Amino acid sequence: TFQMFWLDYCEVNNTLILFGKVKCVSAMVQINGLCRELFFLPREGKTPTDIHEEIIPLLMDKYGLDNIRAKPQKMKYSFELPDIPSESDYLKVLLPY
Repeated sequence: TFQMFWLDYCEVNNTLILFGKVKCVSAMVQINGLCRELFFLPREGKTPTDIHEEIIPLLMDKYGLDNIRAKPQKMKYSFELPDIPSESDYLKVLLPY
């Protein structure tokens, strides 16, 4: 396995790059395939499957992606936004960068 000591980073063409030292000489690690984690909060009485039915195809059309990973998941929330309950099932959707 390739071992590096990352200190700093950069962003270009929507990708993340790690700079660091390799046993010691500097190096670069261009990282691809990273994904945004998206959490959809279902409406009262709806299910994460409903969101999967509705917006996953639409995300395929707008982003031109063949398949989008998304799954139901229970996630907690206790922040300043009042309209989101404390504990709910979210549809964690990974939208790749």
